[PDB]
Amino acid sequence: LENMKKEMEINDHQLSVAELEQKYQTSATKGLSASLAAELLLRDGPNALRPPRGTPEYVKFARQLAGGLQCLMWVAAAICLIAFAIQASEGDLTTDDNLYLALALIAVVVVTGCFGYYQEFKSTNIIASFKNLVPQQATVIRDGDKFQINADQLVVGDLVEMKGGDRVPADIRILQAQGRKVDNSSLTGESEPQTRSPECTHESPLETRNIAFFSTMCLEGTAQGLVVNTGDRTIIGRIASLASGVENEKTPIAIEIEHFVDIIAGLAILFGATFFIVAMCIGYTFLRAMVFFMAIVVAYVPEGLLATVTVCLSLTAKRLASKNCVVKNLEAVETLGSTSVICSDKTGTLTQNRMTVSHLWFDNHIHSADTTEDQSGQTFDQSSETWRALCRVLTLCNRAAFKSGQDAVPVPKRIVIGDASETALLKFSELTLGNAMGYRERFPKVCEIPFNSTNKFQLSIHTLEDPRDPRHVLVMKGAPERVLERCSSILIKGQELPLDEQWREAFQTAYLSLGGLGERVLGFCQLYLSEKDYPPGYAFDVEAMNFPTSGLSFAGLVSMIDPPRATVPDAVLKCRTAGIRVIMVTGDHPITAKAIAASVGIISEGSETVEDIAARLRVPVDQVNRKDARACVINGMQLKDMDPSELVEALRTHPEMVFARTSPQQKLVIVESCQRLGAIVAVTGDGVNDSPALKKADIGVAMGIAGSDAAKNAADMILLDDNFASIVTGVEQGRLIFDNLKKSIAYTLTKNIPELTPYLIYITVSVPLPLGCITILFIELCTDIFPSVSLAYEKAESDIMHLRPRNPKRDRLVNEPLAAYSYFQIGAIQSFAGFTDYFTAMAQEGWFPLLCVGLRPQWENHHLQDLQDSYGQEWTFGQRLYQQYTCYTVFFISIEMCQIADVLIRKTRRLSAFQQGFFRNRILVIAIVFQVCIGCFLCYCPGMPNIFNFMPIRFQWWLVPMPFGLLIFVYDEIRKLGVRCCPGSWWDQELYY
Amino acid sequence: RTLSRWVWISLYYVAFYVVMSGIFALCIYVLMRTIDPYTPDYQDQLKSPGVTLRPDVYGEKGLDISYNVSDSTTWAGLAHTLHRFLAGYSPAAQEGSINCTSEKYFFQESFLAPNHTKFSCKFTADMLQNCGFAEGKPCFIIKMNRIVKFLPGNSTAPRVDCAFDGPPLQVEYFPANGTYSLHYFPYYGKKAQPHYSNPLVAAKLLNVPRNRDVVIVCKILAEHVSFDNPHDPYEGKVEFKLKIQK
Repeated sequence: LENMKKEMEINDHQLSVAELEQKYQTSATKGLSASLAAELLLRDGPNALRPPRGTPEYVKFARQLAGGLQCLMWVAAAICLIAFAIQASEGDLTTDDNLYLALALIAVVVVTGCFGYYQEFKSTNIIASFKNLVPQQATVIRDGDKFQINADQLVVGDLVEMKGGDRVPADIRILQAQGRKVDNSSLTGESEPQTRSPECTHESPLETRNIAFFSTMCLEGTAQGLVVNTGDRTIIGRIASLASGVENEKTPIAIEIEHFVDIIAGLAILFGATFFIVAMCIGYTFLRAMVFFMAIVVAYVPEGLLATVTVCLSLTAKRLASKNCVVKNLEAVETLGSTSVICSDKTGTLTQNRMTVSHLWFDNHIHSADTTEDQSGQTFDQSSETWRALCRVLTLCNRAAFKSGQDAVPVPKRIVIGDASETALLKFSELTLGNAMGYRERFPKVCEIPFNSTNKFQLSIHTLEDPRDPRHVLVMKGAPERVLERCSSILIKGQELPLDEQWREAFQTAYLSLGGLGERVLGFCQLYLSEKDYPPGYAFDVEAMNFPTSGLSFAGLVSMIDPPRATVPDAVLKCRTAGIRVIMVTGDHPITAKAIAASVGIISEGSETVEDIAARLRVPVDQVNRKDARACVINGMQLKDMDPSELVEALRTHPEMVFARTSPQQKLVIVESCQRLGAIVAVTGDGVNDSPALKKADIGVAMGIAGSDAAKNAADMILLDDNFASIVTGVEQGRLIFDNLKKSIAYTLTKNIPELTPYLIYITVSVPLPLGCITILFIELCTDIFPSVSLAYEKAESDIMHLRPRNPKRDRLVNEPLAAYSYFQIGAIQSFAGFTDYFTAMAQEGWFPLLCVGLRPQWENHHLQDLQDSYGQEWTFGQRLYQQYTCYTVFFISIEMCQIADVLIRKTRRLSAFQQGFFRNRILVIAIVFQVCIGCFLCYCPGMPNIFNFMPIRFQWWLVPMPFGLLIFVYDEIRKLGVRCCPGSWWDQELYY
Repeated sequence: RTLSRWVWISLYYVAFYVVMSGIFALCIYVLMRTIDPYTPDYQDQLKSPGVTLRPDVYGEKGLDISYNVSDSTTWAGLAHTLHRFLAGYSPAAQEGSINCTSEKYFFQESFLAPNHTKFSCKFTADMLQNCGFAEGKPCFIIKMNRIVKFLPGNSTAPRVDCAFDGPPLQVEYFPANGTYSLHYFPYYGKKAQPHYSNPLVAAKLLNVPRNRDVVIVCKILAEHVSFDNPHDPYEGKVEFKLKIQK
């Protein structure tokens, strides 16, 4: 089970170097023997990952063929052949109906298979992306000699060496290292380099310095280590298996589809058999009994419906594509519109993932800078002379420079060569001050002391730009405390003054507050060296303190920061209005995580955590009742201790939750916990650390620009633009699709009744068959298709975003209210309209309705050329048939005519056509025109009477169903009027789809 | 599936399907009003008259009557239908109609109720000479489909010639001074003329041959008559395959 993989790992970092060797049977200096390494290779197996097994496409296609409807269609197709077979043997029947109808039905199943197959798509190449990471080989020390070997050859126990630029070949216990830094973004999602040393820093192995992990790479320095784990055994290797291990799952939309299929299938079987027996009692021969059955199957199954759904989904997907939202899986189009909880990564998802300056402390005041990329904020302070002094140090005391050719791009966007801190400062001055280079030009730097590990400060001496006294100015920056020890005076406003305790205290307060913000704080100070003491020639010695470091003047403090994407706060609120719970799950530190949570709106104003209550009350945390706190921030270290039941409690107990410093597996655990509740969950993320969570999520959405390749492979949907707003659109789109799908389904189903009823009457009444099997296919396959699809275009009747997410258990795509309206009410009206035209055609021809009962035996008899009508005229076999076929054609047209009203009514569930406007939908109107055009073409075009048995209809014939079509429009309009008038229940509960 | 609410369902449909049968019937009964109780609104379809025969067709009969002269039981099926039709033209049945001769069309007036039952021409089975019935070499009877206010013909009578070229057979016709006599038309319709009798034309195939299927088609000619057979083989003609397999 994957369950093992869900848990946190255990390691050997605690052991001493020597002890580690004992377990491994290895040598710290010499390394393993060639023989020993080989022996372990056979024992343990290769240092490689082995992907799981998959399925073929052929099987995938065939599986669809067994989609209920397909099953019924199959029985019909075979039953056609069966009747044909009986026929061929017994009496030579020249006809080819059955045989042909059998052919047609089989084709319908196959084509339908393609549609479902298309919908069912799963494009997944997760393992492939991981394979892309793999390097080649690794250097090991064996027999006291270092040599490069195939990485797979690596085994636990050997001595491995890595240097900057190499990927860690396997999990390693660091024995020795020199200036080694590593990028553990694979585990954390954070790219900042982490030092690696032999010393054991922390109890958690994920945190400790002495371990280096596979799937990460060495940024700089060199290190040697002993391999603890290989292949699948590695920490990431397990994550790989887990990601591979987790099932794709089934989309909710898919579940809904199967649900109605069972309903429709059930009714189909019931009526099918129910009438089969009823016929036998009647004395119908098996030869006939089967033919009726085939008709029943065709009438009951909506042949066109599954395809319509696929088309509607595809159309919705196309609109989203225009949005820069690409949908890999057609079903995913809905999912979103069914999400109840969103688990979101912070960095690169919610946030821009771009560092930047925060605020500054000068003139005994805290000022806040504009963090936003577009710089949507306001200015903190231009005027104070103190600012200029601070600005100069930030510019001068800085090594960083912009890459050339950047001029086109905005200042915060451009790439800079230097550390993050210096780049932030550079960008800060360049923005407010103008070109930094100019400042560096005006004040030439004669001498400088670069930031030292020991010194903890950086110092520079420049020639004052002022022509009056182009003398030497000294500037330095470093740890705030250290700079403070160095200063005698403070530049308050323009003038300096002695550093009294009061100002010093203010410094501490400012320093503590900024730090509380989770911001990195730096101190800045300068000193105007005395001119007499330093001549213009005066040489300065960098190595030896040639000039005074103390009694300097403290200018001010500067702190740093990052930010949410512009759309994010709004999007979060919209999700919340929708009733979706938003949870933050991030690798990042808690102070930062909580701050952003407030910024984005994950934590609403006034909501408190247990810790914040304790602070405000100034009472112990133990004393606070946890129930009192709606909001919670949980650190990963704590999470590790907790059982899932405990996790469940946290989820139930808090509305606003932040999971910080989580590992990738813990993200998965959080997702599973939410799902355990029975909630549909969406995950949003950009990093590799998101991969397991993304896979597990009912729907995973990855950021396109920012996103790593792995995250994108893990996800169901990609936001190409990184537009978070798209999530809100996505949720609305799924809901709209469900709402529109219901309309389209009801529309399609309603026509089933007029198809069913003629067959029933045929048996009970013994009248000539009102409508044929072929004719049914003309409706479901031909006429109804465009109109049914057009419903996908419908706009929302109400504020969809306002409502809560659908209860997948309770609210279904097809429910009893839909059947009652489609089958019971409207379809019934359509059936009569069909019959009426049937009676009119026959009566006009000479067969009055009275005469028709019990006529079919004579009517069908091929032998009887002389059937007598009401008039007393005699008709041949073929002649009467023409009339009969004409009846089929008019009945067919009557369905089309009745469908016109149905299309209009299906347009809105609640609202009136007047309100919605039965009009804005261009596609819908096109559907009406094309459907009529097709029907006319089918009746009028020459040759169609041969193949389809459609006959030309008189102008008057078109009119027959008109009164029925109108009644439907009025009836539905009155019904809906009632629903809106009284939200109470009766009409609503029963009929409201 | 509800409870103590089903009464809200049953009662619903009771007077909704009620309302709908009520409307459906509502529209049949209006339609029915606008038709003449003596003549259909459209005659086209029927327009070319069909020709039908007495012998129940096994398949393409009228004489697709394969039987054995040597066997009594073999013919009996065809005889039943034969007797059934002829029984109708009994003299007992005709008392009150009028006697005619072979001649022109007779016009009873318009297709109106103001006159009583339009008097039809009498037809004696006796006119069909020599025709249980033919045990060997059957004597099939032909008939022209009735069509109101239709006058087929020109000259005295509409001919019927049956033909196979085509192996030997001997055609003999028995038709009341002629073929189809014109005095029988036009047909007023069942409402206007109840026990109306249409002219019959007996045909006898004395053919010398035996033991082979002979495709014999009997055709009627007229300006009014047209034929298909690319569809209704009945349209103004017969398709009978006689086989006296003995």
